Amino acid sequence: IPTTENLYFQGHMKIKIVPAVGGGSPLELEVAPNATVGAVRTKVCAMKKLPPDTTRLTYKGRALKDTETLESLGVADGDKFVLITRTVGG
Amino acid sequence: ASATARVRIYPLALAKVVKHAASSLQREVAGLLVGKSAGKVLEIWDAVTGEQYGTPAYVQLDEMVMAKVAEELSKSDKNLYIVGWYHSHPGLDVFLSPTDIDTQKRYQAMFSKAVALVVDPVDYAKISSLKFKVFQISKEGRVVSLPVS
Ligand SMILES: [Zn+2]
Repeated sequence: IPTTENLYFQGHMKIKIVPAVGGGSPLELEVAPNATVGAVRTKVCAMKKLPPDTTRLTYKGRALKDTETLESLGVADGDKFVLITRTVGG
Repeated sequence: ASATARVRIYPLALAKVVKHAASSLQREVAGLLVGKSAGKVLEIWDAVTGEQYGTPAYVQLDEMVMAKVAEELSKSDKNLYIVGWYHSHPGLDVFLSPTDIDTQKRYQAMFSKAVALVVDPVDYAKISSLKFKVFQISKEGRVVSLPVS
């Protein structure tokens, strides 16, 4: 058993992130309830090759702060989030 | 030059954008473009909107509109998704301001073939047509007006 195999199985909560723009595959991430929304969004941005300062995650009708923990939101295995970006004309 | 070669807009979708813009000459309005790519052709199947705040020079669509729309589209069996945004420039002519370009760069980062439709309801092109363009940021960072049909 590789020492990093343990790290591979940390947690058993899988969540789905839907990018709001485009038809791209949803991401399915294995997380822990102690994970922050920010850690999730960072991972999603890395996978989609986005910069870190342009998006926000939303969950059950609310935009989330990156400092919120998944545990504080009552997130369950299989839950879905949407990754949004701003729509502003100026 | 640019990720999208041309844009095909369903006439009723264009009509909805036009009517929304024409219904608020006193402020910029905004919404979302729904559709899909087919190769390098971007298809705009529909236009939707929701809660927003705007003035003659500015508009922000509530971010929960995009969230709700993407989730509905994602759930449905239809293979359609958000492909862009629209907003109006009443009496200002059709272009992307620095703010618009910033918004559009963020759309394109998420979906390379995304587009920004800008309409000025008080003007008519040239035979007559509505005064709109569909923009994209090119690979070298320039605003380009895409062919539309
Ligand atoms: Zn604008």
